[PDB]
Amino acid sequence: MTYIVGLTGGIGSGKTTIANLFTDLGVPLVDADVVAREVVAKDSPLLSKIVEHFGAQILNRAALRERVFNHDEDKLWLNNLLHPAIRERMKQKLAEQTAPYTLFVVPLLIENKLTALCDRILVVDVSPQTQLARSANFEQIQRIMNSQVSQQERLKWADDVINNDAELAQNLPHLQQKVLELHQFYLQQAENKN
Ligand SMILES: Nc1ncnc2c1ncn2[C@@H]1O[C@H](COP(=O)(O)OP(=O)(O)OP(=O)(O)O)[C@@H](O)[C@H]1O
Ligand SMILES: [Hg+2]
Repeated sequence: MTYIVGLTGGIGSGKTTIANLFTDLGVPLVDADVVAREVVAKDSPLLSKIVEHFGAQILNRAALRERVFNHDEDKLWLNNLLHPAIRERMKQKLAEQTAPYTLFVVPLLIENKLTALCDRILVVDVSPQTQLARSANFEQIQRIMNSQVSQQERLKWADDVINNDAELAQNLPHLQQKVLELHQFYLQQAENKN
């Protein structure tokens, strides 16, 4: 198996930014939001079950998200259908990779208990004030942050941490360096598996 690095981080923390520096090195990426997308694509068996349950009225993703919001009840139904499907499709894509290591980007890696799927956890860390600043509404982001794990909790889960609080203009070169150092370390971790 590819060595698998789960990348996560709270809303607005810079997961995409960091994932991009790894894909710049030619490292493959399995992205949870992309997979979640594939799973309900136009002609897909999941989609057609969603449509039977909700109506053609919905894929209009905004319409479906809208519907979920009603109460935990339809959300439960959808999660019972999609979460296991997304998980399996993730496993598939990861097992298909033949690079020495793969970056597995998952916004809810901890919260949805997908930590068993990766070898090691990379967190992009920033303060809550940074999350709010970068994500800019203030009200809406805060509720998202309330439903995600705390900074401390995310950090206790992390094997590696890259800090993204400083602005890119000044800190990008140090961010790049830290990614090159992790890159070299992950290749070594992949070799050690053999
Ligand atoms: N260190 C940086 N300095 C200034 N802006 C940054 C920095 N890092 C990322 N950003 C910007 O902050 C925003 C959030 O970054 P990014 O998309 O990488 O985070 P994310 O964790 O993937 O976001 P989300 O989960 O909320 O979609 C983007 O607008 C991005 O361009
Ligand atoms: Hg992991």
